[PDB]
Amino acid sequence: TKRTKKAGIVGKYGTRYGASLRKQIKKMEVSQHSKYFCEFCGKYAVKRKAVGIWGCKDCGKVKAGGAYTLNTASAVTVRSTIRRLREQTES
Amino acid sequence: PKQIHEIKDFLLTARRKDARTVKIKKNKDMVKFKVRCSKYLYTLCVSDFEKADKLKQSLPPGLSVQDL
Amino acid sequence: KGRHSGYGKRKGTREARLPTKVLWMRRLRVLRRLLRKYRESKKIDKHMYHDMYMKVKGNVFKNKRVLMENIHKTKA
Amino acid sequence: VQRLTYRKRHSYATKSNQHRVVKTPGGKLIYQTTKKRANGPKCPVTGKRIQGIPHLRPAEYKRSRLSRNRRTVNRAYGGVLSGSAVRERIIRAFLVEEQKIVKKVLKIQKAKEK
Amino acid sequence: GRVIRAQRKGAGSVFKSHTHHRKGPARFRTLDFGERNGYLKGVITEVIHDPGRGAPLARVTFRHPFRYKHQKELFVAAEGMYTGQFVYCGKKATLMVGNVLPLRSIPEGAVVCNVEHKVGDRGVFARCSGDYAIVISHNPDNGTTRVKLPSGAKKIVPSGCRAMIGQVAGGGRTEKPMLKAGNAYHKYRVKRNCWPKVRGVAMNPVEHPHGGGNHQHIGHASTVRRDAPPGQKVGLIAARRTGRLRGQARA
RNA sequence: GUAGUAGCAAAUAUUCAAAUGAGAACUUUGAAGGCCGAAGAGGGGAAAGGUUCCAUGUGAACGGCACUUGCACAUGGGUUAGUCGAUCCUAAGGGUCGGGGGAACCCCGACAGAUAGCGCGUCGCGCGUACUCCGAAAGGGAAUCGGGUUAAAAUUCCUGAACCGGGACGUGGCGGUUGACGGCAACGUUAGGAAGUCCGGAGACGUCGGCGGGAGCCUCGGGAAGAGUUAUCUUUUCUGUUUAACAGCCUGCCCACCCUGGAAUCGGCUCAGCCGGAGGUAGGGUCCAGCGGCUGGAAGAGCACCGCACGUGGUGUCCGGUGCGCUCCCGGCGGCCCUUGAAAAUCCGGAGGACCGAAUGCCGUCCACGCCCGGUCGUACUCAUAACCGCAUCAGGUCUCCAAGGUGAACAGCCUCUGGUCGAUGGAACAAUGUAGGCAAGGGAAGUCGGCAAAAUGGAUCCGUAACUUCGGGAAAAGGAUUGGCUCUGAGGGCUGG
RNA sequence: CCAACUCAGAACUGGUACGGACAAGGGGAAUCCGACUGUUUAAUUAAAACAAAGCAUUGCGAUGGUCCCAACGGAUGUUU
Ligand SMILES: [K+]
Ligand SMILES: [K+]
Ligand SMILES: [K+]
Ligand SMILES: [K+]
Ligand SMILES: [K+]
Ligand SMILES: [K+]
Ligand SMILES: [K+]
Ligand SMILES: [K+]
Ligand SMILES: [K+]
Ligand SMILES: [K+]
Ligand SMILES: [K+]
Ligand SMILES: [K+]
Ligand SMILES: [K+]
Ligand SMILES: [K+]
Ligand SMILES: [K+]
Ligand SMILES: [K+]
Ligand SMILES: [K+]
Ligand SMILES: [Mg+2]
Ligand SMILES: [Mg+2]
Ligand SMILES: [Mg+2]
Ligand SMILES: [Mg+2]
Ligand SMILES: [Mg+2]
Ligand SMILES: [Mg+2]
Ligand SMILES: [Mg+2]
Ligand SMILES: [Mg+2]
Ligand SMILES: [Mg+2]
Ligand SMILES: [Mg+2]
Ligand SMILES: [Mg+2]
Ligand SMILES: [Mg+2]
Ligand SMILES: [Mg+2]
Ligand SMILES: [Mg+2]
Ligand SMILES: [Mg+2]
Ligand SMILES: [Mg+2]
Ligand SMILES: [Mg+2]
Ligand SMILES: [Mg+2]
Ligand SMILES: [Mg+2]
Ligand SMILES: [Mg+2]
Ligand SMILES: [Mg+2]
Ligand SMILES: [Mg+2]
Ligand SMILES: [Mg+2]
Ligand SMILES: [Mg+2]
Ligand SMILES: [Mg+2]
Ligand SMILES: [Mg+2]
Ligand SMILES: [Mg+2]
Ligand SMILES: [Mg+2]
Ligand SMILES: [Mg+2]
Ligand SMILES: [Mg+2]
Ligand SMILES: [Mg+2]
Ligand SMILES: [Mg+2]
Ligand SMILES: [Mg+2]
Ligand SMILES: [Mg+2]
Ligand SMILES: [Mg+2]
Ligand SMILES: [Mg+2]
Ligand SMILES: [Mg+2]
Ligand SMILES: [Mg+2]
Ligand SMILES: [Mg+2]
Ligand SMILES: [Mg+2]
Ligand SMILES: [Mg+2]
Ligand SMILES: [Mg+2]
Ligand SMILES: [Mg+2]
Ligand SMILES: [Mg+2]
Ligand SMILES: [Mg+2]
Ligand SMILES: [Mg+2]
Ligand SMILES: [Mg+2]
Ligand SMILES: [Mg+2]
Ligand SMILES: [Mg+2]
Ligand SMILES: [Mg+2]
Ligand SMILES: [Mg+2]
Ligand SMILES: [Mg+2]
Ligand SMILES: [Mg+2]
Ligand SMILES: [Mg+2]
Ligand SMILES: [Zn+2]
Repeated sequence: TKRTKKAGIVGKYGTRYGASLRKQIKKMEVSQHSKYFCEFCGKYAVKRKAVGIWGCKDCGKVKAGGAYTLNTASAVTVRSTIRRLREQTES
Repeated sequence: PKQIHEIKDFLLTARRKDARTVKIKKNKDMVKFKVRCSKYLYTLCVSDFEKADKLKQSLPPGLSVQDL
Repeated sequence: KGRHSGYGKRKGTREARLPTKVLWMRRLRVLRRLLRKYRESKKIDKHMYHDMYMKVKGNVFKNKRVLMENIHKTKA
Repeated sequence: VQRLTYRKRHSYATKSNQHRVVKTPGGKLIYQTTKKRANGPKCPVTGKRIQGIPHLRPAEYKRSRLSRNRRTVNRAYGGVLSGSAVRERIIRAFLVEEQKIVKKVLKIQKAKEK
Repeated sequence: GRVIRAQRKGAGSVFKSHTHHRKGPARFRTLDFGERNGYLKGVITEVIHDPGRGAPLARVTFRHPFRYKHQKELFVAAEGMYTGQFVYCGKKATLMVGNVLPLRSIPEGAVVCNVEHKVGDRGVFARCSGDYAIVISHNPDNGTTRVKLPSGAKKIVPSGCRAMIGQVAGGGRTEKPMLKAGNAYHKYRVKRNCWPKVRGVAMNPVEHPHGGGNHQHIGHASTVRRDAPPGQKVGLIAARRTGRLRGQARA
């Protein structure tokens, strides 16, 4: 059954800390505890070991990523920015 | 303590120069031949009583044989 | 024989006296054991074993008897 | 029931003060200190155990106390790398060396272009 | 009066950094001939957590240039680094995330981290999680480079200074609310003895300029001048302004 | 003077007989009645104490009554280690050279510097990053186990059986295709080259939760041995019924790994997960744990019981079951972190192959056996309602290990067994006032600053549960019903047999 | 063939007694203060006081900010 209408994973905090802080922390609470796709082996077996560290259970590849997500938004932009600069220099 | 499984092996260790003594322990179902060497006490178990008497008189002279 | 077991002789909760988890674990091990032996004896195939395996985990069958009856009914 | 006491002057339940209860031929219970669990050899990266070697305290591996066959594996990098890891290195060494030969030859054909 | 809390920190004692479980200083290789002229290949062996440091660290193994032995290094991990990756350091290293290049070889607009201030100092700028520096322009005549630091300040550095391509991994850490005094306790337990903080207005006059009074209140401007002596310099030090930063001020 | 006055009152409790003595409510023995009730008033240890330990004796004093008594006094006796510790290693840190400061006492502390030396040959070559220091009787760490023994000591003494670290050579074995052999493989076998240099691992690590395994304990039945009860009942109740280090062999948990093979009608699988063309299921293997099994040790011991003498002999020590049980250990998985949870000594393995023998006798050998050696200091006892601190034999304070049966959710409370103990100065009365514990007609907070105090409620099962709310709660809301004994009924399992 | 103890129901029965000792929430409608858990005047005050997460402001890019030091130097700093 549906055990909580909206609280979800932040139900472990009971009635403490205020709704906004529970709502705010829910995004990162879900993301840091979720499985992520491993580009190396192709499995959804990447989980956070510590803040910024993401290891694949299957192939054993350990990757440095975001604090609470494997890939941050700025990380994608940096890769494309660096790629564009490399092409011009390597032209 | 180590256990000797072959009567032939027991005789070889009984002739060692460090074999201080041999003791005969007669249980209700077998006879145990125990020879005291420098490092280990070697024990041989002989279930057949008659077969044990033959070994008893085949020990080298000069070795202290005792009956327990 | 069942003496001294009424409500006036109980101090702990039903869970404290016997955890629900213990009862659930007993049932699954009994039912999963029963399914394996039927598959080994070829009374059921792997396709039916898998279907029954997930229904046992889903709390469909409450004891050994009802599981056996369902298998017989399903095979007919 | 019989209750026990430490047989040494160590009075605190530290990891090195672990014990087992043994019943002696005299009919009494007594403690005997038990050594801590040891990991045994493990692979440098994956961390999986190296097969064929028992798990003992470091001093128990001393050559005088352990037979040679129990602390070795008959293979290159035996006791240090698993069989899979050794296989990976051998193939990598051969293939990488072959690729170097291809690179060397490939640049000779272009060098003469003039 | 007595020595205030701010003054007691300089003596060390119970205010020293908690560094028992730290893995060591994270820094580039020592500048040598290989990095000045060509490139040297390294391999990432593991990405580890350093207590008290948000950013993860990367252990890299290098082949020693002239000795028969391995050369171990500890780098601040860039976002995207992974174990088994090849890392190239030197003047001729390609422009890829994780490589360490001199600023002279890095084009304008690139994102870099752990930027050296002095050639060979092994990295001092943009080392915290999620932080980076942006190369602005090059000055071939002076042999210097302009970079934008995380604080938004522009700085001149010699073009020989090295920098790692990419941003520091672990970004977004501070967005998550702590929610609990205990979480703050664990955060600062591995940093130093700075938490919790008692407000000066809650103290007595003997131990803080803000102390005392039949009501809790500062009683004088909390903005103190730059040249105030230790023990008097509390509050907003040399504040150019105060109050909510609205408009262009918060730029 | 006060004054033979205040006062001796917490921790349930003593009684009878006899012995001893000048003298006994207080010493000792026996019997009875109670208590601690395994988070103990039991059995140890770390600090701290320092002879308080043991025997004998005792004029006084002291033990807030008394004493024949003793933690008092007097005399004498008592602490045995290659294996238990210290010792060794490093931690936070401490103490320092040089250098820099300083009138100097001193300050900083490897930071201003020709380090310490090490390795291999036989004095030479090679290497060489400024501490060979102190810092743990709970961190790391070479090796000892039963049985017995004293008035007082023991993993230290005795006997037996092992192990560790060194030293030296001998015999045999092993290798020479100079440096073994077997397996497709995982790997196996007891031996089975090697220097500088280089590399990895062990040592080595948080916390919580669920499962699984091992040991000890608890518990049930049968066999035999002794004991208790017996007017009646009781094939009954109680006590026990033992097996050390170490050595060999076997077993092969949970995982990991290997070979064959090639999977959708997807399957396998946990309590929970989860796993598979990056090769599942299946079939057959390898390895790892053990506080697992067998044998040796080892019945010759220990224990119980029955005799004979006043040391000595005999009999037995057997066969099963059970588990959300308890304590400890281990395995594997999962949860948690803006927290990721020591170091070094030491040990093992590996990469490389300089150099080296024999034409077969030398060389090599981490194999088996034999031979020799083992420093110094601590070790008694208390560990506390009397051996530590609190001026004391002070109801206070002081770290930790072992932990039975019944009731019950329960190391709750209450009762019991092992062990301990009746140690708190006694006797006679039963006024007031008091302290502690209770009860009370009718009324029900009128008492009082105030429901202070006390009373009422209380476990479990079923039913039912509002406002408000940050949607998580509120909630055990509120409200109501049930509960013993006895005799039954139903439901929920395991292992074998095609 | 061998099993352990959880649940449910029924009859009978006692002076309606039965969580029989032990054990073990009183409950409700509101106001003030502090969000909460935490901490505090050892030996008269445990609280509305302190702390707290959250929020905001200030200084500082190392030839630096803050601080210690008689001097030399040092803490923050294994930091950015
Ligand atoms: K092996
Ligand atoms: K002052
Ligand atoms: K603090
Ligand atoms: K504050
Ligand atoms: K003030
Ligand atoms: K002590
Ligand atoms: K010693
Ligand atoms: K130690
Ligand atoms: K440790
Ligand atoms: K002994
Ligand atoms: K042992
Ligand atoms: K002793
Ligand atoms: K006391
Ligand atoms: K009275
Ligand atoms: K009233
Ligand atoms: K609390
Ligand atoms: K500074
Ligand atoms: Mg996989
Ligand atoms: Mg329970
Ligand atoms: Mg549940
Ligand atoms: Mg604050
Ligand atoms: Mg104040
Ligand atoms: Mg002032
Ligand atoms: Mg009087
Ligand atoms: Mg009194
Ligand atoms: Mg009296
Ligand atoms: Mg009393
Ligand atoms: Mg008395
Ligand atoms: Mg009592
Ligand atoms: Mg009692
Ligand atoms: Mg306990
Ligand atoms: Mg007296
Ligand atoms: Mg005495
Ligand atoms: Mg004396
Ligand atoms: Mg020792
Ligand atoms: Mg230190
Ligand atoms: Mg000094
Ligand atoms: Mg000097
Ligand atoms: Mg130096
Ligand atoms: Mg030393
Ligand atoms: Mg030392
Ligand atoms: Mg120790
Ligand atoms: Mg003693
Ligand atoms: Mg290691
Ligand atoms: Mg929890
Ligand atoms: Mg268990
Ligand atoms: Mg298989
Ligand atoms: Mg035997
Ligand atoms: Mg006997
Ligand atoms: Mg425990
Ligand atoms: Mg080799
Ligand atoms: Mg002693
Ligand atoms: Mg005693
Ligand atoms: Mg004690
Ligand atoms: Mg004093
Ligand atoms: Mg019960
Ligand atoms: Mg109890
Ligand atoms: Mg009344
Ligand atoms: Mg009345
Ligand atoms: Mg009324
Ligand atoms: Mg009134
Ligand atoms: Mg009145
Ligand atoms: Mg009251
Ligand atoms: Mg309410
Ligand atoms: Mg109002
Ligand atoms: Mg509060
Ligand atoms: Mg306090
Ligand atoms: Mg007070
Ligand atoms: Mg108070
Ligand atoms: Mg607010
Ligand atoms: Mg100065
Ligand atoms: Zn992967």
